[PDB]
Amino acid sequence: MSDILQELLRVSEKAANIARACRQQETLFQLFAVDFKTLADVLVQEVIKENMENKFPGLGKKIFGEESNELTNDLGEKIIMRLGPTEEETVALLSKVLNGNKLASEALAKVVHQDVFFSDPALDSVEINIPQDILGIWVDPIDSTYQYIKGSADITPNQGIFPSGLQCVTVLIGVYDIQTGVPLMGVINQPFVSQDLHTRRWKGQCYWGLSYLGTNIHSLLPPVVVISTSEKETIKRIFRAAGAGYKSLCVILGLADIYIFSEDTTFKWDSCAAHAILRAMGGGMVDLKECLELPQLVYHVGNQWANKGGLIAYRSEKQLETFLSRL
Ligand SMILES: [Gd]
Ligand SMILES: [Gd]
Repeated sequence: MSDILQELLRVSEKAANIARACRQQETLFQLFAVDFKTLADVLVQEVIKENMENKFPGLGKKIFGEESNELTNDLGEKIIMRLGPTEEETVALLSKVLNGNKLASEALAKVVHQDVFFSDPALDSVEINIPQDILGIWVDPIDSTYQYIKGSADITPNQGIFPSGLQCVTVLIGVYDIQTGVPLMGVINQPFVSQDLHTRRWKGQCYWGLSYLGTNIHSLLPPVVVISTSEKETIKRIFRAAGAGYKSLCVILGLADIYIFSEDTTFKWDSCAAHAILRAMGGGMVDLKECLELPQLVYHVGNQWANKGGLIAYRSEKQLETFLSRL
């Protein structure tokens, strides 16, 4: 699935562009009423969906996610979010959703139909074929939507870990084995990593991993117990950090050793992408409630798509045994 994965990188960056554009364009920034958040989510999910189907006929039906492909507008009209094929079509659709705001509709249409040529050269070497018929996809188009809307660009991290801020927003695309539920491939895109104070432009960062029939490869990691838990976490060196996607990334990058979440309020789309990448490094994700009585989370079967019993995410099974002993 190296060709699929390479394509997943491109679209994730296209999704990062949309996400950045909605906070940077004058018109888009200012946005039972007009619910821009839902719009931005649905649109990004649909961009990923339409692009993949385009490149790999048949995959479109296999792409599942957090959002629906439908929206209710200001008049109570239900709009099926189908973009294209031309940019003109996309403007008509978005102005149905936005009451007739032509400036905001055009601005969004531009970024949506914008060509992206993002390619990791290390992945161009790799040639792995995975049968298309065994793949499912879980998308979280913009994770940590609270942090995305608040838009704090100014936060200092505690020991490399951002407690909140635009850094906590991730685009999450995960690929799993339909028959076995096991995650196979993952892409995480942080659209908001570094901001230049003088130009105000954001640079982002992309992470990938693949774990297929014993072949394990991942993106090059920048260098530089620790436990990250959510803002709302109430279970008895610990850091608060917003974002389900982002806390997972902390474990991937080695900024935290353990990410524990005790509630039932994360879902398959929150964890799939990161679980695949953790798998490719020798880690994974276990059901928290089960350990308190090493069984990995699965992605094919419904309970409905909540990770019931919570989770522990780990990079090292050694660290996991260490932590599970303490507790
Ligand atoms: Gd959402
Ligand atoms: Gd989410």
